[PDB]
Amino acid sequence: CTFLRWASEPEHDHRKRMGLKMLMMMGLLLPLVYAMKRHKWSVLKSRKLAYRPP
Amino acid sequence: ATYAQALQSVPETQVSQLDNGLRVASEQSSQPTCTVGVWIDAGSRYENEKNNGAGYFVEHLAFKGTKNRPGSALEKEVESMGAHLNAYSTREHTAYYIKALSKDLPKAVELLADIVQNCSLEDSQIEKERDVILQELQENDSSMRDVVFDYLHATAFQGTPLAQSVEGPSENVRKLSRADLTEYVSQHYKAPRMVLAAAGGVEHRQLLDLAQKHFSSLSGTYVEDAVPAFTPCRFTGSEIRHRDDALPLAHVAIAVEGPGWANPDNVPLQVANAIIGHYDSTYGGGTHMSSTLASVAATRKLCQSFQTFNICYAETGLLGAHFVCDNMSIDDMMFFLQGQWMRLCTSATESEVVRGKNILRNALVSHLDGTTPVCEDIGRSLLTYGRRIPLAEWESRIAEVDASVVREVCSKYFYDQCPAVAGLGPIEQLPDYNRIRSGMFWLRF
Repeated sequence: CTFLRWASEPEHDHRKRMGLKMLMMMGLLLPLVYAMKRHKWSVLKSRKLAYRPP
Repeated sequence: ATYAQALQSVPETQVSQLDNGLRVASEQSSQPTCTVGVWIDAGSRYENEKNNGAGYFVEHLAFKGTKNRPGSALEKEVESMGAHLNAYSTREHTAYYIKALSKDLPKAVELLADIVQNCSLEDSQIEKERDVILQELQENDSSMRDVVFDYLHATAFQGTPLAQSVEGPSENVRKLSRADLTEYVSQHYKAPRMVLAAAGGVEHRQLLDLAQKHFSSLSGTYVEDAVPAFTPCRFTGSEIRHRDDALPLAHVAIAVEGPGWANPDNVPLQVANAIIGHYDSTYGGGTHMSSTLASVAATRKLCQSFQTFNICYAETGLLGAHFVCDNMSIDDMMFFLQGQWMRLCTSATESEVVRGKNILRNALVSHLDGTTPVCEDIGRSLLTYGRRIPLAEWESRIAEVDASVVREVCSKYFYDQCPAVAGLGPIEQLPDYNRIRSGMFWLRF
């Protein structure tokens, strides 16, 4: 059964390896890209308005 | 008689100092007139939020009445000898100067002594003066350049005494009683922080003995212990937009941190500023002015008037530009104006640096023409630098400025520095602060 599984999915080992690298890259990137988004948008998030009609 | 020969022939700025601390400084010449004034170190910087506006009120009430001259009598003495009495109060300095003939020097110094010292501060006149300031506040509200610059100061030095306007919020001026002003006078109008200046047909010995016989009563102490210290002011790069679409024209002022009165980097930066230049719709240079921004604005009829400024305080300044343009030009100048600055931060040719040096020399030598500008220069320099900078020293510092120096100083003050944008009017097209900050750095460099 294990051999037939290899026959159906020869890339199994490399698939899991690339998945590991993918997980680590997203765990490193997604926080950083989110930090960049917060960095750029923080002008608008802290934006304070005021109304001064005559 | 070449330029250099004339520079080392300009009269000196003899400076003295009485025992109390009042620095007397004169500058003799041959003119039959004179300009004598007292430059105090008062201003909106030395004012807490509770009493902001005290300096303006005191300046208003200065010429109204004195203990010796009850009132209009002072105006009568000033007018009888043809003198023009004036006063200007800023965020750092407050000064009174009398423009009078040389023969009327003994009387003019006496008049200035009475104002700065024995000021009446009558409550009835305070109440009368309260409304005038309120009206002047609306007048200044109509002055759109002034409100834009006050927005600049408020949004740049936020949370610091510098953000306070000179006139003060139109709530403090409605509660400033006699008690608040008297503390201002007794706490800021002190002899050590005072410069008695004069220029024209003035004799330094005469000015010294007049000061000795008049201003001797000035005190140098600070009551119980209260010594108003110098509070360093933070510069917080920010933006403020008071969008009022009814206004015909839009005013935008953008400035980064410039140096203080010290830090000779002013001399290069001013040259850099001179390279950017200044334009108005009624110039006549047209699409031929050497300044790239001026030529572009004239060619495309972009703006109505753009002017570069180098407002400078004791420890920090606002160095940048202020332009007045229609609704569909605000972004475009933001592209060009920034695009100009970075050019000086990355590639400043020696030719334009020489041009800026010549423009700066012309500005300095022309601004010191006339007794009143000379007196103002003496009074301001003694408070800012502690000594009047001779024009020869200015020439030397300008000569040492070259292309590399301008590039270095601009990259040190302009490149990748958060600005302090402030906009008023139909400023919808004004780029978002992120866009401006992005424009503050170039991806080629």
